[PDB]
Amino acid sequence: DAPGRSQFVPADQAFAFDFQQNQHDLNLTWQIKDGYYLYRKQIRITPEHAKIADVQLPQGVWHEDEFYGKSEIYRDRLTLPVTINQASAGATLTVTYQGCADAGFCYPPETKTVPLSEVVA
Repeated sequence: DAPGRSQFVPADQAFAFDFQQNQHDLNLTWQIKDGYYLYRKQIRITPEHAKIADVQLPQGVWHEDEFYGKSEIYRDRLTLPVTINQASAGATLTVTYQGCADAGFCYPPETKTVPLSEVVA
């Protein structure tokens, strides 16, 4: 197998997404496999039946690829705190993101639906 031929693993293996909620405090986490990266600009977070504080994405590193030229990317891990000011019962957070492999391909954008536990304002 010529170099980087086994790099097309399932997207959830390249970018292992998980979340943890404690009342108003939500943590979103991506474990990012070595040799893979997330585009900062492709992250979208959208509440449904919940009110959240503005989300500030953290500072990543710059990288060059043939897809977009120069853009800001994340490697290793992405930790993103979200503050839930209110959430109705059955509220959700839609989290969309896109990552690529250094071996020379990009995955399609991915969407995860986070079930939010109710939070009274």
